[PDB]
Amino acid sequence: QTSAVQQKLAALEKSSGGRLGVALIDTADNTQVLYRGDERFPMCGTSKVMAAAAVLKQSETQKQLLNQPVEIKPADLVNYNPIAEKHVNGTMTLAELSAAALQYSDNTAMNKLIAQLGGPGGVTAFARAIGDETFRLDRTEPTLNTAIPGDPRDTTTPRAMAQTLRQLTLGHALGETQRAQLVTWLKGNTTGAASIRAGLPTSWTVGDKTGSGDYGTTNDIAVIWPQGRAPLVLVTYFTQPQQNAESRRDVLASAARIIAEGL
Repeated sequence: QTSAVQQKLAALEKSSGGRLGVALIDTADNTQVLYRGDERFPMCGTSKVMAAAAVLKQSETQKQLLNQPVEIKPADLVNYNPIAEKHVNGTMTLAELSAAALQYSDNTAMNKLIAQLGGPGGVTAFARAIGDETFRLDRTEPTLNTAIPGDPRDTTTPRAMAQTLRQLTLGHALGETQRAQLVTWLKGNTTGAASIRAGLPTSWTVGDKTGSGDYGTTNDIAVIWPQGRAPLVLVTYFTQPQQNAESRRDVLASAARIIAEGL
């Protein structure tokens, strides 16, 4: 059996040409709405939340860690480096790298976070340590966004990523300062205006991280504070059959619009 919410999401998927994954957690009474909730999707840059969070976790015992400068060499630059390119032969702190990765989708910044954790496996080990049994990071930037159909590398499920985002931002997977810092970074994101945020009431406060990759992969994960009610977590993953497909942020906005009904 399916609910009207799931039926609407299925109709959206049908019109879209692609494969849509949605997970909503309503923290008022811990209810969930899932659509392909246990299917794997390429995370693309939504994985940057796990990498930044892992570094935040490290800073709970190394309390000056976020202040540590990291060198940026010309050789470090990859395919999308809006902030890191300002610091070639210079430095960015781990805080600055986190902000750039999360708020500007900077891929060089993500590679520095991955390196700080000892490689993609270090990010995965953090995921396991906070109870995410589904997340896997296998590669660095930019290849972690290849989003090849059937490829299990650099994937997770909408249900798992929603649970993790809830634990990181509303729960206590992180220390108190670290949780607040992650929320601050997500709230100030610059890349999300056409995605989940575009489908929600404008009075609602939103923190999000988008994802983009090949096969027209278009993602967004958000923590949401609706008007006068307990917060929500929403994951919207979308990927398409054609390697060269264009982005479809409108599909994420439409999914958010459906999900917001009644909340």
